[PDB]
Amino acid sequence: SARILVVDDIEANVRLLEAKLTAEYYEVSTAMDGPTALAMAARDLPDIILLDVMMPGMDGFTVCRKLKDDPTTRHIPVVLITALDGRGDRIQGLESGASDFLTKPIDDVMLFARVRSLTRFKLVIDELRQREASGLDGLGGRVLIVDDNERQAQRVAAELGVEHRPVIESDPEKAKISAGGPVDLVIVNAAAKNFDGLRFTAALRSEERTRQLPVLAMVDPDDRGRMVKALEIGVNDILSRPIDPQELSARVKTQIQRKRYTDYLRNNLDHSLELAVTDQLTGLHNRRYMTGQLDSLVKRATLGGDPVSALLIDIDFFKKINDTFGHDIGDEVLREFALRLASNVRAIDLPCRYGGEEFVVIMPDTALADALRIAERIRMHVSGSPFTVAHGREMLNVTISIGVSATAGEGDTPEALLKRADEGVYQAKASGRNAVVGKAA
Amino acid sequence: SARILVVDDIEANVRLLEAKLTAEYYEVSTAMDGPTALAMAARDLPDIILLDVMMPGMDGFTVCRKLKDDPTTRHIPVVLITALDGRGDRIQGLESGASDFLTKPIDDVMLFARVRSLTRFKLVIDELRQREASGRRMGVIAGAAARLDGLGGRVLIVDDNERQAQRVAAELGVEHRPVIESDPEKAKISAGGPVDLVIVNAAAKNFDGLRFTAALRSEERTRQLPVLAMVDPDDRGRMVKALEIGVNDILSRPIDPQELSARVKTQIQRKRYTDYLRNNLDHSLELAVTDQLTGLHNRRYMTGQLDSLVKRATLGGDPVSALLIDIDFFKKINDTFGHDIGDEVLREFALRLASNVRAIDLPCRYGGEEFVVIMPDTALADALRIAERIRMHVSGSPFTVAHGREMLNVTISIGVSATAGEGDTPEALLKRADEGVYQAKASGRNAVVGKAAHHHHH
Ligand SMILES: Nc1nc2c(ncn2[C@@H]2O[C@@H]3COP(=O)(O)O[C@H]4[C@@H](O)[C@H](n5cnc6c(=O)[nH]c(N)nc65)O[C@@H]4COP(=O)(O)O[C@H]3[C@H]2O)c(=O)[nH]1
Ligand SMILES: Nc1nc2c(ncn2[C@@H]2O[C@@H]3COP(=O)(O)O[C@H]4[C@@H](O)[C@H](n5cnc6c(=O)[nH]c(N)nc65)O[C@@H]4COP(=O)(O)O[C@H]3[C@H]2O)c(=O)[nH]1
Ligand SMILES: Nc1nc2c(ncn2[C@@H]2O[C@@H]3COP(=O)(O)O[C@H]4[C@@H](O)[C@H](n5cnc6c(=O)[nH]c(N)nc65)O[C@@H]4COP(=O)(O)O[C@H]3[C@H]2O)c(=O)[nH]1
Ligand SMILES: Nc1nc2c(ncn2[C@@H]2O[C@@H]3COP(=O)(O)O[C@H]4[C@@H](O)[C@H](n5cnc6c(=O)[nH]c(N)nc65)O[C@@H]4COP(=O)(O)O[C@H]3[C@H]2O)c(=O)[nH]1
Ligand SMILES: Nc1nc2c(ncn2[C@@H]2O[C@@H]3COP(=O)(O)O[C@H]4[C@@H](O)[C@H](n5cnc6c(=O)[nH]c(N)nc65)O[C@@H]4COP(=O)(O)O[C@H]3[C@H]2O)c(=O)[nH]1
Ligand code: BEF
Ligand code: BEF
Ligand SMILES: [Mg+2]
Ligand SMILES: [Mg+2]
Ligand SMILES: [Mg+2]
Repeated sequence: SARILVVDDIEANVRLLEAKLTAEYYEVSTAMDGPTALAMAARDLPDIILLDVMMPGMDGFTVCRKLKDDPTTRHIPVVLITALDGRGDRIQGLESGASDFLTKPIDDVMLFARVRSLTRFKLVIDELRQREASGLDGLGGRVLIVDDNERQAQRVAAELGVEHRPVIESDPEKAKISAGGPVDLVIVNAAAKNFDGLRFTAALRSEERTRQLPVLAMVDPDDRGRMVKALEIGVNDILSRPIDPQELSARVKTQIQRKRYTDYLRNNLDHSLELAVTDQLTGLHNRRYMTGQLDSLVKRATLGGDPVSALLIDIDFFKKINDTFGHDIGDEVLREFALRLASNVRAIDLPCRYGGEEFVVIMPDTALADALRIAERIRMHVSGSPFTVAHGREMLNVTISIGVSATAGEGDTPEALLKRADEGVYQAKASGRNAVVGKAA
Repeated sequence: SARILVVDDIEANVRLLEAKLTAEYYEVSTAMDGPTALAMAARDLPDIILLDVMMPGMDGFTVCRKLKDDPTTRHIPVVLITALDGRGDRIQGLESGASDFLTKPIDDVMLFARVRSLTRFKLVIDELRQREASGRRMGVIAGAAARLDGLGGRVLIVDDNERQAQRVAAELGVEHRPVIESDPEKAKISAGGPVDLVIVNAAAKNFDGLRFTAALRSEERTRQLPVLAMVDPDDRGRMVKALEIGVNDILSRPIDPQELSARVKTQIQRKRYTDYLRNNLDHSLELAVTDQLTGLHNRRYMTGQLDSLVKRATLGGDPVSALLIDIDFFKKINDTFGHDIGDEVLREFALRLASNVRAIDLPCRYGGEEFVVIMPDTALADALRIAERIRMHVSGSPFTVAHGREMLNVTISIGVSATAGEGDTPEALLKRADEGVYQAKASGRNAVVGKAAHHHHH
């Protein structure tokens, strides 16, 4: 279910861990030193890396620094597994970019809960990296604090305050609202006294708008069953009470960093979508592009200047087509119709794919009368000679219903102009169909 | 951590189920009949629906049909939970689109394993839906997933027991294209090709069905491939394990053929649904008519439009003007600061151009360092004025570069032209602008030069 790379200088250690992991059905690979481990990671792209710290030559903290400083491996979660228990070493570990730091001998139940947690988050990131494939820092950023322990809430807020923008909130009902705004990370108290920390977190995950929002849980270290539960409901990371400030800073950074990379992918994918100007099926311009143009045209119209007209065209009985002859022939009806349209209207006009079975034509410098004439021309055109696709199907007979509209001086808006044409379409369909109906103020 | 909608006509049943579910931290909502249930689902978009079958009025099978026939709710996995145990009813349930069919009183351990399984798949499909739905709302993506089905479909049967694989392949034969494979080592290879679904024998004798499935999930190339496990029904712990390693659906031995059909249909339709989303988000990113770097229209599109505009002009009708803009010393830039910053100069310039010109105008990337603006219904005087305006904008304030850390001065030279009588052509128009540009660069640079058409004395 995941490819895990195990690194450790004592073979007894590697063999043991390998056994436990392959017993839960992971594909395990191994390495006995730093250089080898870097090479394997670069080459094989494991889902997770489990890493000893003390080793001859290159040690785990360097290996781990190097993993994060290379763009290829940067995304791979690292877990340090080490005989070291000192706090100094723990902090050096997390500061150097590790997702967690586990002291030998490890709790198996915990390790698995944690591996499962990391693979669950890695699903969404990996699919985004694929989508981008077809075509950053952790300081600053706003951190909401949901604790009803005033004093402990204040130290967390004090510590974060130096490099971030912390905000406290004890009322959980309000914390659901604030969570919905521009928040980068939520810190929750799992051991709260006036509400259930985990339940509140579950609520955020369940809700669509906040499901990707990172959550960091403060948990009682002597309560394993509740930590496991937290990882299972969807917590990004766990902090033990009492709260180490340095550890806290390091884990917050890490999460805000990974969060920002995932928004960076989501934002690049939206940006590219925004540049795309055509409709793929039909090769006309898309709705987005038309509305952008319609906005500038209508504005210029209202400030005195060229009136603009709009035609809204809806293909009649377009389902019966798709139902009877299948969607493949439906796509052909739309493709042909698109070409008839484009070629029966001047090049300064702007024909586009508005919706599933709807098309819009924008006619600059055109008042309502000319627009009704243009529409009637187009109508007769589709109803006048059959479609090439209906040739051998004695069942097709493609007609359209058209709604026409024109700007009405200052005060008017694109939304009102398209809504007026929708009233036209509506009226054309109630008359019988295959009809043009205009609609003034 | 998931929103679950529970539907049942006996309140005792709803309360109990609600309790179990809220106790494992799901957000639970409820409904006492069909109509209400349809309404809530349409409105709240639950992650999962748990559904009684026998209810006064509209029953669960109809409710479930309607859920699948509506595009809004189509994607929600439905689990039927029912006092009915008859095989007929089970098959009618799966054929109407349900993900599973559980007979009361339900095994809780199984229910939870199953809910967790569904929420885990729904993460990737949900993210792709979310990107797509954004795309449709923003006005780029169109499409109709209603054209998706689960028939046809290449089914890879990975079984050791030859006799069972043949009975399986026998039954799939009329609606699909099945292919048997007993060597697991080879089945890993075949899995990598054009396969729509893998059927594995969990109770195999010469290899570990589950292990083999884990191997597919582990490997990046096959991780989304649907897998369907044949499992011993009297072994719950191995079913749960199966769902946990990532099996899409479970079939009990001995294999009911109709159940087999129904469930295979569902899994293929699902796989196809996912591919449809991936391919929308990909195909929409392709770039027919615009320039990739700048986002302006490309030369091909411009000339097509410039032909129709100019023709209409020559037959009496609106004059058209053209601006031809050439960035000054654009090599020295590329040479000094590298082509990466050269690309940023063009990208910024493109945005200064597009925003200082009316929407009815048509700005485009003409050549390497050249741009053209087409101005319908515009004579030469107004075009010269527009040109001068644009010039002063680029020269008037410096350009940001090197990650917003360096400032750079950029001038342009512009050539201006306008249609001129019944024998004019686009070719002639652009060549008149070329002369403009050449003259502007000779004068010094950073200048606008217009050129009118001239007939000879005779
Ligand atoms: N009827 C009318 N509408 C007006 C007038 N002034 C502004 N608008 C409208 O408001 C938008 C913004 O004007 P801008 O800020 O000057 O930004 C303008 C301006 O920078 C430039 N531009 C367009 N036409 C002219 C012009 O005739 N003279 C000058 N100097 N600049 C123009 O292009 C930009 C965008 O033009 P648009 O896309 O059309 O979008 C224009 C236009 O729709 C006006 O006097 N009459
Ligand atoms: N943007 C835009 N406006 C349109 C369109 N169709 C008609 N109009 C407007 O409607 C007016 C009258 O069109 P008409 O009644 O067909 O009477 C038209 C038509 O009979 C003829 N005509 C002009 N261009 C063409 C053409 O390309 N093809 C044909 N067959 N006749 C044309 O000249 C007459 C007067 O032309 P105009 O003075 O331009 O005045 C035209 C024009 O302003 C169109 O597709 N796009
Ligand atoms: N997010 C999302 N929403 C969806 C999807 N499919 C349908 N819908 C929504 O449900 C409405 C009806 O879909 P339909 O039953 O397929 O009935 C549709 C369909 O039969 C047809 N249509 C729309 N797009 C296409 C297309 O690309 N090709 C063909 N052949 N037909 C299309 O026109 C009818 C009306 O389409 P719309 O006006 O778009 O109105 C659509 C749309 O808003 C989808 O895949 N994703
Ligand atoms: N009844 C009518 N139909 C109109 C009108 N305007 C546009 N159309 C229709 O839309 C088509 C495209 O016009 P175009 O793209 O500007 O490309 C046009 C245009 O550039 C030119 N053209 C044709 N007739 C005239 C005309 O009367 N005056 C002018 N100035 N140009 C014309 O030839 C091209 C093709 O003309 P068509 O073969 O007629 O094909 C015309 C015509 O079928 C109009 O005012 N009335
Ligand atoms: N297609 C196109 N044509 C352009 C453009 N810029 C100027 N023109 C043409 O040049 C004429 C006078 O432009 P002006 O010297 O800016 O003198 C303009 C200008 O001072 C002002 N104006 C109109 N719209 C705008 C605007 O959007 N922004 C600004 N800043 N001024 C505007 O009103 C005056 C009269 O404007 P018009 O009567 O429209 O007459 C305009 C128009 O036909 C352009 O970007 N695209
Ligand atoms: F050698 Be490891 F750091 F336990
Ligand atoms: F009423 Be349900 F079908 F058990
Ligand atoms: Mg060691
Ligand atoms: Mg539609
Ligand atoms: Mg009942």
